[PDB]
Amino acid sequence: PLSFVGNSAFHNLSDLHSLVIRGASMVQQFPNLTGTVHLESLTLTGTKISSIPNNLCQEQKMLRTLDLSYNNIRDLPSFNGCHALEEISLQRNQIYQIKEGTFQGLISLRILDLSRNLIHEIHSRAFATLGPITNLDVSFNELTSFPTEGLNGLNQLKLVGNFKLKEALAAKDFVNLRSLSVPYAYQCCAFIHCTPSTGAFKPCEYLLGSWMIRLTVWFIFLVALFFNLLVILTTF
Amino acid sequence: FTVTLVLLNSLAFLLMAVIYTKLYCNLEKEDLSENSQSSMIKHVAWLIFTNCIFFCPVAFFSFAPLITAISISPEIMKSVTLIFFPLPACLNPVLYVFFNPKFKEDWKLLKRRVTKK
Amino acid sequence: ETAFVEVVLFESSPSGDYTTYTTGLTGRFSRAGATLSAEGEIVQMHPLGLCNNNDEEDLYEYGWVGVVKLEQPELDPKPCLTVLGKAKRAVQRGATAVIFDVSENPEAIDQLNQGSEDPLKRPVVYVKGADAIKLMNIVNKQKVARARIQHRPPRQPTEYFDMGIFLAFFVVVSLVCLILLVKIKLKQRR
Amino acid sequence: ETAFVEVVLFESSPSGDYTTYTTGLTGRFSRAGATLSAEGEIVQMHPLGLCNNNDEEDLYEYGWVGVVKLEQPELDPKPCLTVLGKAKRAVQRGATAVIFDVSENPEAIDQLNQGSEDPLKRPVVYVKGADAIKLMNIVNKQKVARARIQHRPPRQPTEYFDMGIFLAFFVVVSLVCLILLVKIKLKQRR
Amino acid sequence: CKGCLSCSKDNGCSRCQQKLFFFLRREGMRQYGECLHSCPSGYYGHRAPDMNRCARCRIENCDSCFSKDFCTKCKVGFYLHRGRCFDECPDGFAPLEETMECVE
Repeated sequence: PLSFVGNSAFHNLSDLHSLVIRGASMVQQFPNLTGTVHLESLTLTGTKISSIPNNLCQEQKMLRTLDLSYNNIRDLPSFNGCHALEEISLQRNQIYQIKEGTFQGLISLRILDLSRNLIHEIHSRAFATLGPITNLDVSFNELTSFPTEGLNGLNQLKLVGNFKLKEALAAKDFVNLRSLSVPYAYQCCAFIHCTPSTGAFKPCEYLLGSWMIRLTVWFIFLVALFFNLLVILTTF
Repeated sequence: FTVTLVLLNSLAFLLMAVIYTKLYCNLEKEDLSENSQSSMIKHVAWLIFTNCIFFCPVAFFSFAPLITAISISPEIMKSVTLIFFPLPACLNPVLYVFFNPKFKEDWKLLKRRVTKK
Repeated sequence: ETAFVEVVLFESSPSGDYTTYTTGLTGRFSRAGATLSAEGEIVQMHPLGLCNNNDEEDLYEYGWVGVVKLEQPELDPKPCLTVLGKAKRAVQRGATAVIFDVSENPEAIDQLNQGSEDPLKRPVVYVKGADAIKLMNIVNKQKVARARIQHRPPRQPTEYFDMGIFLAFFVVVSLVCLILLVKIKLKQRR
Repeated sequence: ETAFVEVVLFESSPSGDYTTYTTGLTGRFSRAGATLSAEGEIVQMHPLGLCNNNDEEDLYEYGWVGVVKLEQPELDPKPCLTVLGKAKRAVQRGATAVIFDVSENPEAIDQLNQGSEDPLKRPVVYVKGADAIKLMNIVNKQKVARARIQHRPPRQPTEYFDMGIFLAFFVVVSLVCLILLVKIKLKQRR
Repeated sequence: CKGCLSCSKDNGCSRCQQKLFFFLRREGMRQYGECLHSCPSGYYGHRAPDMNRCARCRIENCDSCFSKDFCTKCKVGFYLHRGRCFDECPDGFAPLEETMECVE
C-alpha cells in the first residue's frame, strides 16, 4: 500500500534495472530520476502526475518498456531519443491533443495505446516516422479525422467509442491489417476480421440484396403508383 | 412492446373482420340478391383477407427473434419484410380495378369527364 | 462450432520418410478463443505450471498445442489463475492453440464460455468424456505426436425450400379463401 | 478455393514470452492437394533438391510448410520429376503443406490443376506475382518464420431468395396472362 | 553467383558449369545452389555426364570420404583402416598416433 514516495527517492542508482510503482496516489510529480540511466522498464500507475520531464528520452537511453496509465497526463512531450523503446501505454489520461513530432523517430516501437483519453486532433504526419508498429489503440476518444500515413505495417487496430469518427479508411493504407474494431460497422464495409460485422441488416453496396430484387420492388412501386392514381381519378 | 401492441390490435382486427364477414354471409337478403353493393362488399372482403394473408407471416418473422429458438439469418427477415410489407398495399388497387363492376362504372364516368374535358 | 481434432503419430523411417497413424477426436470451440484452425505438436502442461511468472526455465519453441487436464475444483481452493488466465499465459508462451480436459471440472465449460470481452486470437477447445480419456491415454503413452485442429465449415443452406413452400401455402390459402367466397357466390346463383 | 497465408515471425523475449508480427498472402488451392488448413515453419527447398533418393542426409522433423520456387522451364530441359512428383516427395519428407512460386513457370498452374487421379492429403498452394515476390523477399531475409494456411469458408447463399423473385415474375406473368384474357372478356361485354 | 550457367537471386545457382560440382547449402530456411571445384568436408564428389553433385559421406565417424563408403580420414579417436573408422587397431594392426591411422 504505497501512498507517497519522495521526489528525489530514486536518483544515483546507476544500475537500477527496473522500477515499478503502483497505487501511489499522493504522488503529484514525476520522480527526479536523473542519474539513473539504466532503467529497462518503468511503470507509474494511479498517481496524480500532470506532466513529464522532457529529458526523459535523453536520460534513460536504453529504456524499453514504459507505462503511465491512470494518471493526469495532459501534454505529451517529445519522445525523440528513446530509440530502443518498444511499448508505450498512456491509457486513462487527460491527453487531449497529439502533435506531429511527439513520435518522431520511435524506430523500435511495437505496441501503442492511448485509449480512454480526450484526444481529438491527430496531426496528419503523426505516424510517418513509426517503425514496425503492430497494435494501435485510440478507442474511446473524440477523433474526427484519422491520419493513416506510415501505418501500413499495422496488424491490429481499434477505434470503438470514437462516435465523432463518422468517416471510413482506405484499404490502400492498411495492407497488413488483420483485426479491426470500428464504432460503426459501415466503416468495415471497405474491407480482414472486423467488429461489429456488416450483417444483412446493414449491407455494403446494394440495399436490396441482388439484382432482379431491385426489379421486383421497381415493378411493385410502378404498379402501385399507376393503379392508385387511376383509382383516385375514377373515384374523385 | 410496440410489436406486441401492433400484433394485439392485428389479431383483434382479424377477429372482428372475420366476424363481420361472417355476419355479411349470414345476411340471406344481400347474399342471394345480385345488388351492386355486394360487389364492393366482396371486394373489401378479399382485400381485408389478403391484408393478413400477406402480413401475418411478417408478424411471424418479427416474433421469430422473440422466440429465439431457431437460428434465423438476418437475410431471411430482411427479404420477407422488404417484400411482404409493401405487398398487401400494391395489389389492392389492381384487385378493385379488375374485379369490380362498380369500378367499371366509375371508369366510364372518368372517360366521359375526360372526353368532355 | 464443434472442433475436429486429429492426433498424428509420425515415425521416422531410417531412409528419411515419415509414416503417420492418426486418431480422431471431437471437441467444442470455446467462446474464449476464435474458431480457427491450428496445428502443432502436443505439449501437455500441468495446471499449476502456468501461474508461475518465471518462464525463462521453460522457454518453448513456437507453435505448440498445449494440453491441460483440469482437476477437482475443491482440490485447489485458492485458484492461482482463472481458466482464461491460464489460456492467456499459454498463448504468451508461444502456444498456437490450447486444449482443456474438463472431464473432472465441468463448470470450466461455462467459465470459458461466459461473458469475456477479451477473446484470444488462437482457438481454445475443451473436451470431455471418452474423447478426453482417449487423449490422456495417448499423451501419457507416446513420445511425440502432432495435433491438428480442424474447423468444419457450416452445413447446407436448407433455407432454399423454406420460403417458396411457405409462399406455396400462402398462395394456396389465399386462393382457398377466394374460391370459398366464389362457392358462396355460386350458392347465390343456384 | 483461394488460400489465405499468414507469415508469422518471432522475437523470443528473454523472459520467455513470444512476440509476433504477421504478413498476409493469397494463393490458390491447387487441385493436386485437398483444400485444408495447415500450419508449420517455412523450409524453403531448391527445385533440384527433391528428386534425390537419399533423404538420410537431411532428415527433417514432421510438419514443415515447404516452399519451392520454380524456374524457367527451358532451364531444365530434362525434367527430373513432374511438379506433382515434387509435391509427393516433399510430403514423404514429412511436409505438412507445400507452396510453389510459379511466377516464372506459369504452365505449372495447369500442370498441377490438370487431371490427376491421385490427390494428396495435404494442401498444395501456388502463388504468383506480387505475393510471390513478397514471400521470396521475406524468406531470404528472416531467420525463423511460421506459415499458417487458412481455407476461407464459402460465402452467403443468395440462392435463398432468388426463387422468391423468380416465382414472383412467374406468378405475376401468369396473372398477366389471365388478366389480359379477362380484358378481352370485358371487351366482349362492352 | 560464381561459375554459374544460370544464377537466380532467390534460388542462387541452378546449373553449375560443365566441370563443377553443384552443391546445396542449408541456412535457416534459405537453401540455394553453389558451384565448387571440390565438395566440402563430409561430402564426396559424385561425377555425372549431366551435372556433377555432392552427396553426404554415409560412412559414420567420417569427415572426408573419397566415395560413398571409403573415408580418407576419420574423426578423432578412430584410426583409419582401409578407409573405415575403428577406435582400436584390430588384430594384425597396431595404433600409430603420428599419422593417427592403423599400421601393421
